[PDB]
Amino acid sequence: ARRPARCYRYQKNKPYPKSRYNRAVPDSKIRIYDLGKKKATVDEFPLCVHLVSNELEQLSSEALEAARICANKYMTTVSGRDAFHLRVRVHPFHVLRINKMQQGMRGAWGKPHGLAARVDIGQIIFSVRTKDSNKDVVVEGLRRARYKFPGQQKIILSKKWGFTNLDRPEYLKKREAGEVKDDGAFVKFLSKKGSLENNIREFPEYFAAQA
Amino acid sequence: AFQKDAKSSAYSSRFQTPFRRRREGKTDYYQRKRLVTQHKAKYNTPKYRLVVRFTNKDIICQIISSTITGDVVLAAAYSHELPRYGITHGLTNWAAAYATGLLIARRTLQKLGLDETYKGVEEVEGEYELTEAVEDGPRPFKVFLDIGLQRTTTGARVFGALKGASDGGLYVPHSENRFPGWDFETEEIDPELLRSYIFGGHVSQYMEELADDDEERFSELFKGYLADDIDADSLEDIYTSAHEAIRADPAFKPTEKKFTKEQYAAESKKYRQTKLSKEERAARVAAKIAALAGQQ
Amino acid sequence: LELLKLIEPYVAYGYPSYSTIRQLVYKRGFGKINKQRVPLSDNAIIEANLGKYGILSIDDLIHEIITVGPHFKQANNFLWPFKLSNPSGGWGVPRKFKHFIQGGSFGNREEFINKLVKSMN
Amino acid sequence: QNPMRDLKIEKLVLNISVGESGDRLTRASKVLEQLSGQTPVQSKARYTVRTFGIRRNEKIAVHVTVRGPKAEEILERGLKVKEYQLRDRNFSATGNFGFGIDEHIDLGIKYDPSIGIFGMDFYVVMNRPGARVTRRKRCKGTVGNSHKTTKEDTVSWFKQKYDADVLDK
Amino acid sequence: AKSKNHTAHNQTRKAHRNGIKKPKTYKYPSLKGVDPKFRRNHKHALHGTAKALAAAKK
Amino acid sequence: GKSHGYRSRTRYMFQRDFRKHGAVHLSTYLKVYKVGDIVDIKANGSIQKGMPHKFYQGKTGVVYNVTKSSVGVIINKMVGNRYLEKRLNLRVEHIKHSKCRQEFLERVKANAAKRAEAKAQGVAVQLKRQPAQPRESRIVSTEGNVPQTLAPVPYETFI
RNA sequence: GGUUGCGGCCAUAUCUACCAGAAAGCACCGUUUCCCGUCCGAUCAACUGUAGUUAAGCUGGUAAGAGCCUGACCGAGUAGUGUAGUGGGUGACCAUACGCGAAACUCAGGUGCUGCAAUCU
RNA sequence: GAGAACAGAAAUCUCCAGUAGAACAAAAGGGUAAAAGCCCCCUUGAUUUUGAUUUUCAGUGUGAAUACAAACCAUGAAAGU
RNA sequence: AAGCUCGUAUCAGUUUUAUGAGGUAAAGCGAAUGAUUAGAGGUUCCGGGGUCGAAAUGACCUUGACCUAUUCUCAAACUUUAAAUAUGUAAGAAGUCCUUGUUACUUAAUUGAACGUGGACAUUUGAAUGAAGAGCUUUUAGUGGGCCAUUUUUGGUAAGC
Ligand SMILES: [Mg+2]
Ligand SMILES: [Mg+2]
Ligand SMILES: [Mg+2]
Ligand SMILES: [Mg+2]
Ligand SMILES: [Mg+2]
Ligand SMILES: [Mg+2]
Ligand SMILES: [Mg+2]
Ligand SMILES: [Mg+2]
Ligand SMILES: [Mg+2]
Ligand SMILES: [Mg+2]
Ligand SMILES: [Mg+2]
Ligand SMILES: [Mg+2]
Ligand SMILES: [Mg+2]
Ligand SMILES: [Mg+2]
Ligand SMILES: [Mg+2]
Ligand SMILES: [Mg+2]
Ligand SMILES: [Mg+2]
Ligand SMILES: [Mg+2]
Ligand SMILES: [Mg+2]
Ligand SMILES: [Mg+2]
Ligand SMILES: [Mg+2]
Ligand SMILES: [Mg+2]
Ligand SMILES: [Mg+2]
Ligand SMILES: [Mg+2]
Ligand SMILES: [Mg+2]
Ligand SMILES: [Mg+2]
Ligand SMILES: [Mg+2]
Ligand SMILES: [Mg+2]
Ligand SMILES: [Mg+2]
Ligand SMILES: [Mg+2]
Ligand SMILES: [Mg+2]
Ligand SMILES: [Mg+2]
Ligand SMILES: [Mg+2]
Ligand SMILES: [Mg+2]
Ligand SMILES: [Mg+2]
Ligand SMILES: [Mg+2]
Ligand SMILES: [Mg+2]
Ligand SMILES: [Mg+2]
Ligand SMILES: [Mg+2]
Ligand SMILES: [Mg+2]
Ligand SMILES: [Mg+2]
Ligand SMILES: [Mg+2]
Ligand SMILES: [Mg+2]
Ligand SMILES: [Mg+2]
Ligand SMILES: [Mg+2]
Ligand SMILES: [Mg+2]
Ligand SMILES: [Mg+2]
Ligand SMILES: [Mg+2]
Ligand SMILES: [Mg+2]
Ligand SMILES: [Mg+2]
Ligand SMILES: [Mg+2]
Ligand SMILES: [Mg+2]
Repeated sequence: ARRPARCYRYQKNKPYPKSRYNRAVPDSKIRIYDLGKKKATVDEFPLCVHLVSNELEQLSSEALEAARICANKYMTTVSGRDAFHLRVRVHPFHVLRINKMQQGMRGAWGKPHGLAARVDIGQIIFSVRTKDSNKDVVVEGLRRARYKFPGQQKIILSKKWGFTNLDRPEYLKKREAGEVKDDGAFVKFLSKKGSLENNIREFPEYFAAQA
Repeated sequence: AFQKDAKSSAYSSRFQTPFRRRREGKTDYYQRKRLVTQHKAKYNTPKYRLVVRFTNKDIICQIISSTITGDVVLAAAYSHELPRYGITHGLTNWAAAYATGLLIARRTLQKLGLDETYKGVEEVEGEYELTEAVEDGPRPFKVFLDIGLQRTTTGARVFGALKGASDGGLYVPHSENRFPGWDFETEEIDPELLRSYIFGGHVSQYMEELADDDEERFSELFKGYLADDIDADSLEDIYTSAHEAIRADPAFKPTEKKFTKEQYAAESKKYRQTKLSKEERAARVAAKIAALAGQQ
Repeated sequence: LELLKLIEPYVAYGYPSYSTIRQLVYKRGFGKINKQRVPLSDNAIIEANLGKYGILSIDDLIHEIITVGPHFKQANNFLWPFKLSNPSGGWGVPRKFKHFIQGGSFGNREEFINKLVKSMN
Repeated sequence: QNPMRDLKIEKLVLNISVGESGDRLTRASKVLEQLSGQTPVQSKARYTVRTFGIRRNEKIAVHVTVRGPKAEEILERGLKVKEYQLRDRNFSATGNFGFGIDEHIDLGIKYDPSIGIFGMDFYVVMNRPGARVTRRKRCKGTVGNSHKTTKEDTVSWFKQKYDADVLDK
Repeated sequence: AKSKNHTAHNQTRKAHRNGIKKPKTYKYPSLKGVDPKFRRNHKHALHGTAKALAAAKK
Repeated sequence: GKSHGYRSRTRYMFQRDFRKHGAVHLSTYLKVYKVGDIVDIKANGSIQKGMPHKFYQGKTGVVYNVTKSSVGVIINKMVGNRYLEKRLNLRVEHIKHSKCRQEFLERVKANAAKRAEAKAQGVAVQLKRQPAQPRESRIVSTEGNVPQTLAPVPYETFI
């Protein structure tokens, strides 16, 4: 009864979110978006590989969930549940309607039927962060997930430290200086702005010349 | 302040600060808008306001107009001018409030031409009356009472001011029911009383009434009235003759002065603190990352 | 300039040489005289109407035109829009309605206007 | 420094929370009347509870705000009942303090079985001079921190004059 | 029998056939809607100067 | 069915400007309009009495009347293939004097000047506005400036 | 230059924390006979200017402060967009041509200007 | 938020913070902070006359509305409304 | 269709300059509202469970909530910002100044407002381009099923819908 996804591939209509106006919509099939060792520190996982959209299209909550299960399964089986952090970078917020079918085309406003995430070209879909010594296995992970999606998607070796915002060496320069300090699984960076006082409170490690 | 209180970015960032003169708790714009706006078909006709304001005991009377560049003082009389006319004491009181107003009426009605025509009531028996138009003559100078934030109470002295400008010769449209000695329970004004207040009957009568119930206080205050041997009775003529004197020469004298403007400007930057240079500031910060960081 | 901008996909234009303004005026030069579109062909036809402004010959005309003189509005309007034929040996492009830059014929093709205008004149 | 950033008492506001209107509440007004000297004020229920047995606008309680020397007396004479031992709470972080005492007879006041017995909240609000700034009509401003009434400031104010205790931790 | 509901198609075509007629300006417009207190007096004022400019030609 | 009330569609249009709610500042009332004055029309939502209709938002007209708290502005509205005349009764809060004409008005005063400045001199004026002319010949130096050569750049990613 | 009364623009004025403020002025402050208002002379009303104080108000200054204001080829000629083609591509979409062109961002600078009147070491 | 007998998640009392996160019959959207919200006080302009205007438009009507003129009143110390 | 009054006059499905209006596209969400993934540090005399317990407004763990500074992601009916296209007005003789009449309106006021009288400055008289001219009046036909393309776009899986 789930209509073939072919029916909703393109972004033909304009964002129909769940809202006071909507309300009666079904739940998302994709519901966990951070699998693997997500607790891990930024320093632990330098390599970041991406699944990247080559199309302006729509991905279902279902094909997200399916593809989610697929990679995470591969990645843990071949490198363990703690070898990687899988983040789904895309949330299915767009409600899809259907004209269930007395009468025919008279007043044919659809009922919610399913959700899609609307995705750009170049838009990242999955991100994974590991240790470089896991590349091929991570890559294969995403490769197998690709099969679970319509559209063309590219997989890109990133230039960045993990899910961090700086390329590896830039992160390095900062980190091997004062600057970087640890958070949940991210990092707080030293600002040259704001109170001098509770700036040295945080980051005691900065405020030193050499080593 | 307390931790849990403390204003975030968003609070402050979205904040619509009021008019300064409102944050200052000084100017009430709702009344202002309605005090000042003129009939659009009365073109550049200014709408003149009679500002009355009481300091902690100095009474201010100005006649103002408005200019998008900033209001314009026609003329100003302060009750601290009253020693000139023979009033050295009690310069916050109803009868001082009267005199000062009277002064401001005479002063401007002078500088306008209708000095001679429009004398108002020379008598002053506390009768209720605004100044009438001369049959074939210049209509009187018309002014509207800018009370400010004064609470309109019946007996209030903001209106003592009013009644002096009106007794002066100014047209200052007004009713009785806020003058001392208006009857709550009959639409009726005892003028035997409001006369008193104009001449300061309540103060004087307080004096005689303390002359022999308690002299500890009557010297604790009315200290002045003693030190200058002015026991009650005289007080009505004190003011009566100030009246006389005020009408006889409203012309305003400025302070003699001593020390030029230039000079006050000197011995004041003495006590004014200098804003700092951003070069200087970074030499405070770097200074501080030398101290608080480098392990003292 | 903003006018031209608006009509690029429908015209061809460029900077014209003295050579081609001369052979424009000499060969297909006509005046608007009580409307009527009278051929130039004698100098008195010009002095007659453009004489008000200096300008009393076919070469005075040309001159006021190429130097964009102080009286160019009058001078240029005096000339009826030139009516030339199709480029003789073709447009050089296979498809006309593209920019010059994109291998087609419309747009500002600059000093290359002359090579054309001749073929069509 | 310290000149007259003293510590006077702003006002004493005792309040009787009756659960209802009528005879019980009027007798409880009568209590506060002949205790304050000032004719007291009634308060209506703000909403409706049905388990507290009250309707909106019900006239549900009485209270009175007593200032000046008069306050000193009653504060004192309840501080009697409380044997001059409060608690670390009772004292707001903003600097006032309040205490509870049931049986109003236990401070002057005879009995009379036609006026019965009532309990009473005592609440002393503190300030320094120049409080008027945050209170008058014009130029309504705010007390600078170095003048705001702390809690600690008041507890020692309270401890010292009165020779009472604070107890607890 | 449903049929076409509404279109603006081809309407500017038609407006432009014969105009969009620039609004037409007059020196001395009307006093229509002008405040009557004004107009009452303004009448007497003109009457006045008219009379004067008559007495000018004596 | 459809809805087409007096102020319909005017959500953001009569809205109030970010951090500019509150009283209208007192100059809006000190300004002085006369007949023949050109004014720009923009509704102030906080002021409900005497609002223009939405159509006349961002419209410019001429004062034809002056009353106690209002000016009458005449606008040319065009309907069909023609303009008709509309007198709008507006409150002084929805009107401002228009700058649409000061450049002209400035230019006239200016033109009268350099015309008498020129007359009293030896004529020789030229004072119509001419549009942006093409720029002249010019020479660009290399003293301090040799052309840096750029090429196009290969494909990259950073992600 | 300070201050006050009335202002214009309405944060470069607001927010948080400290610190300094001569002189005048404002202020807090004293009193309850009178007009006046309160549950309460706290507000509001009167009266003194006397008995007191810079504590607060107020003004200013500090802060790799929050905010706000300004600038810049910082990002970015990016996104978006008007125009063109018998351009590419199954499509989704995408390039190219003549034009217009942001927002975030990043960095720097700044933190009330000023009108009328009176007053002041 | 922190405080006060019975008193509890919620009763009434106080102080701090509070850009409006409330409230303004009603749908929603605009709007409003010494107010447009809450409390109080005084009231009948929710009145009289007959035109102009804006929206819808044919530039008809109807409904609703806007600014005046000419009365008579309300309220306010007043400007005003 | 008939014309009529005029004629370089005045005219414009265009640009330019000056000055307004707008909340779409984009963008934003460690900015309001509303959604949404993840941890990290907080806070309870105060949601619940557990060890100690005579209790504790007791200590300790515990998961929830709330707070703080962070993090992935969204909006036709959200938004601080904010385009491109499109859109109001102005670019002079019906102009800009000066001199001082009229009134019952209006001003404290021959103050102002409006309408004038008398006087000073001509086509580089005030951007561009064009103009087989401009304005005006009367009357009457047919029509009041429309359909298509590119772009914007709503419903529909879709349609030669
Ligand atoms: Mg599309
Ligand atoms: Mg659709
Ligand atoms: Mg059927
Ligand atoms: Mg069906
Ligand atoms: Mg339905
Ligand atoms: Mg695929
Ligand atoms: Mg980021
Ligand atoms: Mg907070
Ligand atoms: Mg921040
Ligand atoms: Mg008022
Ligand atoms: Mg050839
Ligand atoms: Mg050949
Ligand atoms: Mg051939
Ligand atoms: Mg071909
Ligand atoms: Mg040939
Ligand atoms: Mg001291
Ligand atoms: Mg009970
Ligand atoms: Mg049918
Ligand atoms: Mg059909
Ligand atoms: Mg039809
Ligand atoms: Mg609708
Ligand atoms: Mg209809
Ligand atoms: Mg506000
Ligand atoms: Mg109304
Ligand atoms: Mg001093
Ligand atoms: Mg009494
Ligand atoms: Mg007192
Ligand atoms: Mg008082
Ligand atoms: Mg100090
Ligand atoms: Mg002050
Ligand atoms: Mg800062
Ligand atoms: Mg485009
Ligand atoms: Mg194409
Ligand atoms: Mg692109
Ligand atoms: Mg509403
Ligand atoms: Mg107010
Ligand atoms: Mg009715
Ligand atoms: Mg009809
Ligand atoms: Mg009708
Ligand atoms: Mg819209
Ligand atoms: Mg968008
Ligand atoms: Mg943005
Ligand atoms: Mg987007
Ligand atoms: Mg958000
Ligand atoms: Mg939108
Ligand atoms: Mg245009
Ligand atoms: Mg021509
Ligand atoms: Mg012709
Ligand atoms: Mg016909
Ligand atoms: Mg028909
Ligand atoms: Mg038919
Ligand atoms: Mg076509």
